Amino acid sequence: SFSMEKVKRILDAQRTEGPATVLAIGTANPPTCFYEADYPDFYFRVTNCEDKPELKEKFKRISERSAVKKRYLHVTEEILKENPNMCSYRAPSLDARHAILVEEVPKLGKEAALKAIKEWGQPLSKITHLIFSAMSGVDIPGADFRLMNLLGLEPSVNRLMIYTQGCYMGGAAMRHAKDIAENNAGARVLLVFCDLMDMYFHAPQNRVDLLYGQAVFGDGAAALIVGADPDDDCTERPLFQVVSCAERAVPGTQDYIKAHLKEMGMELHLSTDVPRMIGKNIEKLLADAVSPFGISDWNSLFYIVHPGAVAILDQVEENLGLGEDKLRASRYVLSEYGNMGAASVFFILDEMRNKSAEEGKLTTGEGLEWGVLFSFGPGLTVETVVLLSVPL
Amino acid sequence: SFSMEKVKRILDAQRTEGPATVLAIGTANPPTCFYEADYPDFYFRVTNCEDKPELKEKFKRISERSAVKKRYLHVTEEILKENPNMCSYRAPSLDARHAILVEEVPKLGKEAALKAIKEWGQPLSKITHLIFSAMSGVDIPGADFRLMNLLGLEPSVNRLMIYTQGCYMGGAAMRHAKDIAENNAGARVLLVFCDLMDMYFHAPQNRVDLLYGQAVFGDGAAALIVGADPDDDCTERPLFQVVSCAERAVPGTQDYIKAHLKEMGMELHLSTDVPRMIGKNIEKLLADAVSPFGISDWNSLFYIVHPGAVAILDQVEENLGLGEDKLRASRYVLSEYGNMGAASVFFILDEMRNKSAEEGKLTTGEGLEWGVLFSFGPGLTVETVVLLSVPL
Repeated sequence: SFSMEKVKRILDAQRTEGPATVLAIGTANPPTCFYEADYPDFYFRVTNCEDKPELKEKFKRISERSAVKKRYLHVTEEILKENPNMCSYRAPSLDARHAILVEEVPKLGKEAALKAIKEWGQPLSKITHLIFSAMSGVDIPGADFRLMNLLGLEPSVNRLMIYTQGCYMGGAAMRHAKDIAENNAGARVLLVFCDLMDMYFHAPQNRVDLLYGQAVFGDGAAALIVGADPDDDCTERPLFQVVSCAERAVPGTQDYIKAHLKEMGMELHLSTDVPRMIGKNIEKLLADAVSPFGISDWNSLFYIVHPGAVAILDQVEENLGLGEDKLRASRYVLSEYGNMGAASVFFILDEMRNKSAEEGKLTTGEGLEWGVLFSFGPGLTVETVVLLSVPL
Repeated sequence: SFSMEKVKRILDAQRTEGPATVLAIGTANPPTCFYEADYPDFYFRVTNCEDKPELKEKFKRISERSAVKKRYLHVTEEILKENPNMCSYRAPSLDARHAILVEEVPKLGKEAALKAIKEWGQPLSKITHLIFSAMSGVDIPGADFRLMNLLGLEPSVNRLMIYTQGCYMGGAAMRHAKDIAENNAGARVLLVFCDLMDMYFHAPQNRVDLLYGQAVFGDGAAALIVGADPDDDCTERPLFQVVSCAERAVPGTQDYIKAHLKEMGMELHLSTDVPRMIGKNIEKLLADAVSPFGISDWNSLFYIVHPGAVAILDQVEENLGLGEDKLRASRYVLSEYGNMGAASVFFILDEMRNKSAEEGKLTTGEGLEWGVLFSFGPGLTVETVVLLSVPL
């Protein structure tokens, strides 16, 4: 109990007062922009499948119904010519794909992170934690380690590296950031998502889910700084406050989304019933999250909804009975960027703060006080994050 | 500020008082035991390399100097005959290896977890968090998801899944568990490590690091329940208390440990200078960790030292000037199990509590009050965890 007195001193010192907050957001994308109208022509030519015109028409109809206008993609024609096995279905190409990703993932992560750090305005040495979430590029040491050296973070930065899990990771990694920030006084967390879909590129198949992915998956990186108790003696300023995080595996849906890391790259299996399943469950998930704060009117909230597909946003809008403009920011990111995996919701969060400032709203949350962020991934995992806006 | 009052109620409710504690530990291993004396004969026969007798003698000398007596290995002769490409160097075999691991990783994890849950003595429904750390078996959904269904945890369990990072993950995942447990009143974390080395099995090469791995890497799973503020109204009882966690990337050593996930499996590069590098840095790392508690005599601590190799334990013993019996528990696990990756330190922790009870020591830490746990991995990453024992 002499020792437990010493421990209690340490615990006392580390206490925080307020909730974890997002202090900054920065994003980045691969250079090459692919417009949806032209992608079918590009895709079927570069895979030498122009002799399958019926399949191409089936792909165009999916692309045209996608509500994606354009995407930034790491995979280019030059990369496909340098690595032809990426275009031959099931041919061994994992080594080529990883070679391409192992340097590019941390690199695009740095671009996003630098923008975040710039907004934040504090020295690199104040970053105590780094969380790196990446769909692809599995390597040892990981992208977190590479990013730490690219940025010049302290060698003592506490790191967490999470590979190859899926689109629920936005909400899930935010939960981990929240716990770090709130349990450690002074902690400032750099949270980075970098999702390059190169491993999911394959020659076109007669599979609705593969074609959808080929039409909708986009690339992007987002970085956030998360911390509790913003310091007034510096230019630190909260954008949103993280009130609560919840996660749920929807029973009976294990097989809805599966992806296997194989010699041919990533082998995907994705049910077309995912948007309906989400629509069936969304209201109960929302109610459990915001009922503790007395909220029962769904239209009084601002929304960040992971844009997995346009059907998903429609199902959320419909089953919550939202007004027609409620999901604007979510649809905007789907339109301008496509589905960029876990990074997507933070592109939306970024977009929302900017649109709000631009329109003269009184809060970063479209003028509203309370809001909710939703992430959806395998299998099926749903993240529900309650947010507070900040006044403007 | 109406809303911030509601938030402060939530924050007030979630506060904990004491440090995160390990409430239980359970371990498990693959069925087949391989004795070190016989492994060279097994290894070179089953890979059809008996026509390389000089290389075999070089391997035997490494095995004989390893201080490993036996290991439990998932890779068996039957598996190698069913998947011959595992025996042909650089031949494509990733798909075969993953098939073998995707079910086995969560399965061995369950065996360890069940033992942990049994010791703990509380219902499955009290587990609020699951952290799963696995060297191999990358799959979507992951082993955390599989384990949740195998065990029957609540669908709302908060999950974290960390693949393919290396032996620092023991200390690192403990840090994440500590933050969860201390920031969330009532949280009870199930922390599972399952490390199957199947991806590192290859035909013998004239490479000192590959041969070492082939001689020393073993398989195992360890599960812990971690929580703050043990409840007296139930049979919950702390074994150790987690005082502090620290992490450091040793400058100038990025290339010391590299491993690439490839079509042939895991491609390893490991410097023989790792044990010397650890020995050079260990004292400064220890001093920074326990100086805040006024500790300067290294022999007054109990030790859990990740047994990467016998040279590592020797370098730690020597550069801290430890008495000859200080690292007994660490050497014991290296001897009886080999290097089981991230799970290893918790086998040692388990072993230490048992030996202490058996010998009638007054604490779970060999009768001593303060202790330190060390993890070492890529590149180079060192974890330093300060522990408190519990009286017996």
